[PDB]
Amino acid sequence: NVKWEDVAGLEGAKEALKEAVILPVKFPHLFKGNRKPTSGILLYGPPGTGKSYLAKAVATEANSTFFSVSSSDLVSGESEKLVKQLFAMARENKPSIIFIDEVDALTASRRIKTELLVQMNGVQGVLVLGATNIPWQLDSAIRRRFERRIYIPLPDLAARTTMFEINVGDTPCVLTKEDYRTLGAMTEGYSGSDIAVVVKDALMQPIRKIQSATHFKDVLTPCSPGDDGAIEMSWTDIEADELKEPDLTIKDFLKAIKSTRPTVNEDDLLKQEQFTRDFG
Amino acid sequence: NVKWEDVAGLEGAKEALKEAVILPVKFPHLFKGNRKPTSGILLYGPPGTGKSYLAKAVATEANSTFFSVSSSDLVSGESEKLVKQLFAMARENKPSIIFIDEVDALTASRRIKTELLVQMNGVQGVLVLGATNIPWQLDSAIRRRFERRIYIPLPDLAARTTMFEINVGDTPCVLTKEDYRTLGAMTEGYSGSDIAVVVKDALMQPIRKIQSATHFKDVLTPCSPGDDGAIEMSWTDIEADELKEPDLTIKDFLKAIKSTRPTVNEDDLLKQEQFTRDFG
Repeated sequence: NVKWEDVAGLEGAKEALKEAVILPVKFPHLFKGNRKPTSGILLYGPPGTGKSYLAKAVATEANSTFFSVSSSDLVSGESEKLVKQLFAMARENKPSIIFIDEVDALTASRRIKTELLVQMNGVQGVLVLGATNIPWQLDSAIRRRFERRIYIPLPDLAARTTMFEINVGDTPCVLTKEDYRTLGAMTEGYSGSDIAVVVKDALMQPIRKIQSATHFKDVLTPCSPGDDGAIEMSWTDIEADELKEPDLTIKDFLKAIKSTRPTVNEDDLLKQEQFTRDFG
Repeated sequence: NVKWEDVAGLEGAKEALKEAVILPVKFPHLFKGNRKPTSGILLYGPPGTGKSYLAKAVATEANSTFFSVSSSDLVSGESEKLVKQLFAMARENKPSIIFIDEVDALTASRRIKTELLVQMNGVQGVLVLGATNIPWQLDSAIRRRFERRIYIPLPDLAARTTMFEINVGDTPCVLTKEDYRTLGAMTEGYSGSDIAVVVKDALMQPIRKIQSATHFKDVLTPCSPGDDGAIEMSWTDIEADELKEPDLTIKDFLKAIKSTRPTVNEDDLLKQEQFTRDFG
């Protein structure tokens, strides 16, 4: 989905991972003696910043193998062994990152928490990135297991532009280069993923219009009851190859943006600012 | 444990894997169109030939990630998910081999068998090597899932020599270069691993002698009741630093070989010769 080449956005973070994650793996011989590399990296920050993609992104650049697992899908009879296998394989596989998403949800589970903490116990070769959107509620112990904390904030007033370019890839449209910028500008305060939902919505407009319509203009494409060829009929009547879906446009996206007020609570985001000052 | 560099032994097999496993991964662009690479490789042959090491060996050379799992340890509440995760990770990780040891033991298990067959279902990127010491008892279906069969026979009248060199590495001794050859020669018909057991035994001799002894000669090291300094006493009396363990020697190994008659049944091995003629 995302390539290191375009992950830049995050200010003082793309960098950190380069140094924190890549630099060691990119020739670790510089880490002999009292120069111990980094054991664990916690990624924490406002929800919907792709932390997951970011992790896979850095890992790929780092040319290490990638093993993710969500705490959610792990806490929710014998999953204690999954964690064993997981580290196991990461262990038995060159340089490897283990991405543990939603570490905060570690605290039918204390077994897992323990298991992990054990598997993390001791551990070069295998990095462990942990993700958390609620870093305070991470267990005192667990938090201790992650040395280098790295903050990953909401998308850059320009990073969004690309993302609009993303969740439309295949999907045909008519957006110009600028238009994405605009759409990026119009989403000040929006979550990198808040985006993707609006774009889902945006995409559905063309067909969504074909449905609720009364008249269709000729060239057939929907239209108003007053127009040059406005024939009162339905899409049901339109030929299998006589239907020209209306084009996608900023309009559509802007309508979406309009009706998709972003999730990130300014007061919430401030609270994460406290963790940075406590464990940054 | 084993490096591709020395795996040669197997006649017309080191080769096959190079071509069967490595050649595709070593630039797969040569496999466009009706040129489909190999889906699954069954390794079958007389027990104790390191098939497991061989698999890891080829995979390493192939520069793919390696994921093993034993059917034994998988058939013996919710392990159905392990297989999912396993392929899952192999899937999400570049070129990768999945090694399924003891496929024969696939036929509380039919769930697994199915699961696997499903996961194998369809599948470039991910090879699957399967190992079996009893290839006939592999399920008709399962066997169908492995296209290229590769036979891996008992060790070469000279391959053994190295292995004797192996299971002694750290362990100090006095074996010359020749002596290993000898030990290799003296194990005609021995299993690559039948070796390792004898060597366990061989290794224990030095201390094993220190124990059962009556007199110790000076320099202290054990000896006969008639000798130049044969003092009637025990190892219990010997000083913490006044004990010279007797040296390891061919003698010891040859005693072992003597008392460690190999497991591979000539008649059994013939039976595997039938599978080669039926599905080779």
